[PDB]
Amino acid sequence: TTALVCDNGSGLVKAGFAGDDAPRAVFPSIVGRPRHQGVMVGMGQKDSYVGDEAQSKRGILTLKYPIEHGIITNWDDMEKIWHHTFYNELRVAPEEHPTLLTEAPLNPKANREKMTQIMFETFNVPAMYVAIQAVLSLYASGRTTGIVLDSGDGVTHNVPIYEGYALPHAIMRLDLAGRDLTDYLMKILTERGYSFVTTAEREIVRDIKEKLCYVALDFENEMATAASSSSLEKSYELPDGQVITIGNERFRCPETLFQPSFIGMESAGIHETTYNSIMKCDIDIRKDLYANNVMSGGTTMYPGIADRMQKEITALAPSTMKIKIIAPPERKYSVWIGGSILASLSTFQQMWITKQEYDEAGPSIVH
Amino acid sequence: TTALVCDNGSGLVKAGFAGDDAPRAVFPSIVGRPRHQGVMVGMGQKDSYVGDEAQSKRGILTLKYPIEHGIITNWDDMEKIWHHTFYNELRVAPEEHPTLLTEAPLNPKANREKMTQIMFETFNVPAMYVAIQAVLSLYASGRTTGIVLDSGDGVTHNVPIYEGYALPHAIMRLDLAGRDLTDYLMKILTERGYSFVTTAEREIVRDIKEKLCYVALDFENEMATAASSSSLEKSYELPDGQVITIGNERFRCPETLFQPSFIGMESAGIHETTYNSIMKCDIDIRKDLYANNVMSGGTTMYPGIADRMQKEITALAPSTMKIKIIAPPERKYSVWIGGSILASLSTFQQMWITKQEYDEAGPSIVH
Amino acid sequence: TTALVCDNGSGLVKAGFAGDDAPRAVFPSIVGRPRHQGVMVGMGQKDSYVGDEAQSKRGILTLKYPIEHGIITNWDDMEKIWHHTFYNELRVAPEEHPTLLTEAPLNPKANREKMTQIMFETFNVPAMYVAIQAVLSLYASGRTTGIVLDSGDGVTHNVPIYEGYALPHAIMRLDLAGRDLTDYLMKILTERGYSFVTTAEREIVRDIKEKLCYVALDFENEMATAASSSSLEKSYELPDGQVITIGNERFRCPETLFQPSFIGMESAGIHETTYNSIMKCDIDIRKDLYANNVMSGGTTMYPGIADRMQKEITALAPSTMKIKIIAPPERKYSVWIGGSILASLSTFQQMWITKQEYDEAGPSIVH
Ligand SMILES: Nc1ncnc2c1ncn2[C@@H]1O[C@H](COP(=O)(O)OP(=O)(O)O)[C@@H](O)[C@H]1O
Ligand SMILES: Nc1ncnc2c1ncn2[C@@H]1O[C@H](COP(=O)(O)OP(=O)(O)O)[C@@H](O)[C@H]1O
Ligand SMILES: Nc1ncnc2c1ncn2[C@@H]1O[C@H](COP(=O)(O)OP(=O)(O)O)[C@@H](O)[C@H]1O
Ligand SMILES: [Mg+2]
Ligand SMILES: [Mg+2]
Ligand SMILES: [Mg+2]
Repeated sequence: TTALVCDNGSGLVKAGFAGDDAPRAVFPSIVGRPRHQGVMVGMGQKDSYVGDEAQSKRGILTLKYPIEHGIITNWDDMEKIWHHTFYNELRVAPEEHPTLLTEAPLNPKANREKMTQIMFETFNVPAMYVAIQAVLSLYASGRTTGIVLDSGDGVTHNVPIYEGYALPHAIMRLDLAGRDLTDYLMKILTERGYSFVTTAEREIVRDIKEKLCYVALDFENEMATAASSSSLEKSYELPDGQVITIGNERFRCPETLFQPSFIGMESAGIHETTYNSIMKCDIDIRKDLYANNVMSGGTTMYPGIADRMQKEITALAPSTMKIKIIAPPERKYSVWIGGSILASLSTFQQMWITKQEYDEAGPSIVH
Repeated sequence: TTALVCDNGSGLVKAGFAGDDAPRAVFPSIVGRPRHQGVMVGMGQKDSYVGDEAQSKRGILTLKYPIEHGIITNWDDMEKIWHHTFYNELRVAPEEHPTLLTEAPLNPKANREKMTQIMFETFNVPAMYVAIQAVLSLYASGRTTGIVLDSGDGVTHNVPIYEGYALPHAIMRLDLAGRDLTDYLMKILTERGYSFVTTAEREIVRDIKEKLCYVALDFENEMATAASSSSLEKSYELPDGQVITIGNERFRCPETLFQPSFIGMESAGIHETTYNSIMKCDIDIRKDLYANNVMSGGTTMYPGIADRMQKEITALAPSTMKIKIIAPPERKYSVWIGGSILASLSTFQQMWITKQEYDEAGPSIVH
Repeated sequence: TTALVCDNGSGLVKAGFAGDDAPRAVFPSIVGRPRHQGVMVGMGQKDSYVGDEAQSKRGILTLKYPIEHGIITNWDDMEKIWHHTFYNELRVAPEEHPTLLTEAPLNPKANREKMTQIMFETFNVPAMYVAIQAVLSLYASGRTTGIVLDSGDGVTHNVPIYEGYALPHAIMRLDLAGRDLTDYLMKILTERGYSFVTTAEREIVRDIKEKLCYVALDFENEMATAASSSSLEKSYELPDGQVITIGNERFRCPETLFQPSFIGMESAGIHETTYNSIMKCDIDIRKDLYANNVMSGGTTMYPGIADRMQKEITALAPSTMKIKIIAPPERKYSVWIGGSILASLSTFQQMWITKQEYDEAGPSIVH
């Protein structure tokens, strides 16, 4: 038997057996109950559709993401994600695979207890471990030192690791992006008359967030050049047929990551949380936090980064210091490519939670 | 085969086989425990890093000097200093080499016994001799008479030696230099906002004690030119982005050597310990103590000495007596260049402690 | 006419004329600009609200404390604190009152000069003196000898005074508390799902630092009884209606005072800085510093000290030495009750800085 690396995405849950390429299965985590009367009565209709079927039945359901602010909203829907995934996606037996699960560095307890407990008693996995997503993005990177910027929809993190230790008093969590970037994009699409009201229509917003957004090099000059009559304007096509023309707002929405006041978030931007996390680390270690600034996750893949991120950090940081922004190929699968390396090496198999230990100590005192 | 001269520095431990030019190994003596949580778990991280690597891995460790106020603070770290030095620096086996160790003339007994005993019983050397650090600097100096200064971070001593034997009742111990100069520099750089709070950051202070400091010719008039618009400000560069500009305090810290009331030490300065040790020596011998004054150790290498020390001694000394304060080139290796000359010469090699005599007498009668 | 004692709070600026019972005005020192679009247009909204009214107008502003790590961060807002205090609280003319101002024992210069200079040239005070806060707590103490532990949010100090002299070679400053205690409390309330990321709610964290915290007598046994189902849990009420139930973390947070490791600070605890400052003083003068251990400042108000503080000092100190921990009622006003006694005394009113001296000597020779 082989171990299974399953990343508890907040998107965009990722699943695949131990190594070597990229996750076997990726899906948007949606469950949706039917919001219009069934009186056609074929019948044959499912009580709750999961993805991908919840993306081929839009407008007849009400899509509900089961993870909200990085917290499992109800484990009733979450367990159904898991069951659906193991049985009708991956097609593997629970009692036959040691698993690897992920979490967020700054998150409430007993959220990991209740998780660990429900998966051991419901699915009876033969072994389990729960890793923070940032440490796996360090393993994925393959650098041995650096400050990790792990940004997925929608919990970001700033974790500093230096060969091979970490500082407790340094992690910063912003709930800045990205589901709020979806809502903000929906609020500034009203500026060109596009009103997307329903849950289903929110997916269309997400599709323009995927394909057509970019980030500016300099805010003031992109705002200036938007005022020019020259066509920044991009023509999107709608699944119903319609042609949607977006301009200014196309670079405005991601720019929020360099200015949270515009989305109504008081705290300082990714720009400043990077600097302020570096200046919570000791004198010697700062030298190598500069030039081991490592980004990760799907929401760091916008076209205007990393050279925006580069120019902005390089301006605020102390003069004459070597600053390079490490941005891997295919950051969306970074965490998973991390997890594969971890569970395949010796000896951290003997840092896995196992059934004998669970029988003795249950959800209590896991470390 | 060849005998080994290993000088028990208080700094800055010095090691090299017998003959002729300079020590083969010099290192900051630091042992450092791991102070942060080891979340990477690669791992390969050793239980404790010694120097030199504990000076390239600062902030991930907490440096604890193993010799404190001139006494070995714990032999658990000290034995590891020795073992690390013999095996992974010099690259030799102790059963193959007679060793030569150093001590201080005004230190506790039986801490020289316990040293001698632990190295004979732990490392199994075939022969040993223990010299006080001042006497070896006389052989290095090549003089037949004079007062000897071993001044290191943090115990100095002042020993008068005549032709061909020493004067028992004239030895003076000042605890004034040099770790108290390190700590005083760390307290008076805070007055210009350079608040070096942590243990690790204290090493950076020590590095500014090497390069930037100097000594005055007259305190009152150097204090005058600090008040002047003229630059006494020298700008140092740090491993972090930070350019530090110190002025007055740059010459203020070493001046403590001629005024221990600055560091709140009640003892009289180098000025007075020179004079008062000479005026505890006999009238006839004083004639040849003047103009046979030998400085040694790393903390006598500051720029503004020795003609400050000279001018101060010439002011207190009797009228019409010729006084030249002659201190060698390359003082940092002085003690060691002593030890090489001693252990290579006939005949007192056959007055060394040897394995059978150690078996017979143990730590008893080591004087 | 009458002299005015105005204490330059780290919190918590305190003001009242010479004598008797307590300061007449106490306030949290915050300035806050409005972080929202002002499109209601009443109008009448001030450019920035100072305290205390800015603590009844939270959330519609972004509160910024003017003193950060024991230094005044920008003197424009500091000057506005002063201007607001004299004019819109006290209602006294600066040209009519000789004042008394405070500072921290170990702080960079020209921080007291630049302050003194700005207050003389901007507000045109007729006479002034600047006292360090620990010395003023000596008059409040009512003992003429002893070691002063002055801890306010966030500068602690350890000053030894012996009838009626001060030992300069022994003052210890820990930057251990208290804004970092607020921040640590905000970070360990996330463990029970209570997260308070934005500025206004951070005040509420400070309020829970008052009310529900207590110092443990035995850490290991309080952690044990926390593991038990016994009601260590206290129910707080939150301004929007929420009921917050905190347990463990209530006694964990203040315990940081004896374990700097909790906040990740390298430095030694109050436990050890008390002992290590005493063992930097002269032999005959700590036997009278034991039992004249005098606490001060608002961050020593917690229940659970002083008999924790007592047991901890008594455990590290040598046997057969009498120990007593002097902790006044109302330590929050200690500094001020000091200042009142000072400004009433003859003759050292004529050792205050007068305008004639300032006209002649300016910002030089202040100390
Ligand atoms: N090319 C792209 N440009 C911008 N955003 C993208 C792109 N591709 C995916 N995303 C966003 O990234 C999110 C997925 O991030 P992910 O790395 O899965 O986070 P997590 O792993 O925490 O769930 C999606 O919600 C999507 O909105
Ligand atoms: N150029 C320099 N100027 C001033 N001090 C120095 C210089 N070089 C070394 N030192 C000091 O001298 C010390 C080393 O002295 P050393 O002769 O090794 O004493 P010991 O042999 O007793 O250990 C170091 O702690 C360092 O602070
Ligand atoms: N009952 C209490 N328990 C614990 N902490 C308190 C209590 N009352 C006040 N404090 C803390 O003490 C601080 C005020 O201390 P203070 O003596 O004003 O310091 P300073 O005078 O240096 O400003 C506040 O920041 C508050 O957090
Ligand atoms: Mg994530
Ligand atoms: Mg020495
Ligand atoms: Mg204070």
